[PDB]
Amino acid sequence: RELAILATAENLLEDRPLADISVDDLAKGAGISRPTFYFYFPSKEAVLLTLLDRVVNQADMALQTLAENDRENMWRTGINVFFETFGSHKAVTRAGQAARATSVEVAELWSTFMQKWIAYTAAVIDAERDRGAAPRTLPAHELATALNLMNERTLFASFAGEQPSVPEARVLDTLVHIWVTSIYGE
Amino acid sequence: RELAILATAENLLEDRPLADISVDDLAKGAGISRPTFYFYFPSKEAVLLTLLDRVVNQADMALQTLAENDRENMWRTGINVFFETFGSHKAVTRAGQAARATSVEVAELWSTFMQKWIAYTAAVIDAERDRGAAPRTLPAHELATALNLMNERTLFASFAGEQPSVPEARVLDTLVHIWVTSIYGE
Ligand SMILES: [N-]=[N+]=Nc1ccc(C(=O)NCCC(F)(F)F)cc1
Ligand SMILES: [N-]=[N+]=Nc1ccc(C(=O)NCCC(F)(F)F)cc1
Repeated sequence: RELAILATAENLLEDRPLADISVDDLAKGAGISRPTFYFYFPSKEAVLLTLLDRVVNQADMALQTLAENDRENMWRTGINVFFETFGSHKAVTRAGQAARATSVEVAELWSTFMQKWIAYTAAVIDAERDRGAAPRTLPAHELATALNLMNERTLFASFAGEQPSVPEARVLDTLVHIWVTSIYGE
Repeated sequence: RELAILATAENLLEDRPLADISVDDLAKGAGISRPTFYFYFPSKEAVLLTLLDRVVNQADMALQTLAENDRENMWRTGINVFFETFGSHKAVTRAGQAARATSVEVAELWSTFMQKWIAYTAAVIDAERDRGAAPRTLPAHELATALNLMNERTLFASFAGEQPSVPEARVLDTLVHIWVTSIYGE
């Protein structure tokens, strides 16, 4: 019944925003009363927080699976965790990013996982540098930061079909070229 | 007295958000009545729209001034229009970007100037390609799109001191390295 509230919320986020979704909306959808809903979640806001948390941890688990196992393809594979994971959860992604402005727990969750993915990118760049494959150019953590923020903005513009945006079928190739040239280039 | 409302709004946006600023707040600040304010602007929302419009057109005019007059330094100079212009107007920038979610005129204004700056970046890349200085890699307009969205996200993260972000004193160098390597690199 927790799963039913979450699934009902993911569905309703595909045809309208959170503001236009009532607790009763979520209650009916999971086939429970308004008050029974409140036993599982304090708000519709915490329902989005739980969805976002699950999408983010799926991405994070998938990037850990890669880390335990050519260079252009290694970066493609890692960028593709975020493309596939968030691209399969477009409504949660769109509503997650919107809720950063108004929910401190959404902003902190997003902030924590971004710190973690930048720290991972920076360790990979330093490892490529230590073994002589990439040149010592920018500080690794500053380059990591900017490449991760590029992906956030560019992936989410594409998913939401913003103008402007890279077409979704061209965004992976676009990002991989920019990562690989800026990491290996002089 | 129009200038006085705008200046009062820019000032009050430095210590709190638009939501926490009343029409009376703006009225008092410009030394006029609430009703006299409404002769100049229909809302506090349209006051932000006019500020944003002026900041954006300053950036756009400054990038036109460059276009009418080494390669790493040409890109630095262009990226520096956005760093300096928006970095001198941090509160307007922060509140402009927030209002994209809730104002269709803010989103359309931002959308139009981004289309225009991407179209400019793409023409410069194609011009560099035609004269043999840059290789034919990604489609120019797709690379332009992603580099412009990188700058939006990275500049605004830095200005607002988000975690994570590039430190403000390192963000220009960071972006120029990523533009130059991805535009000229193989
Ligand atoms: N291998 N390698 N490691 C990688 C590869 C790609 C990313 C990334 O694409 N981050 C973007 C994060 C998000 F904003 F959520 F999209 C991070 C680490
Ligand atoms: N020469 N050259 N041309 C250029 C150079 C830099 C930009 C840019 O930095 N765009 C970012 C636009 C904003 F998001 F507003 F920051 C655009 C065109």
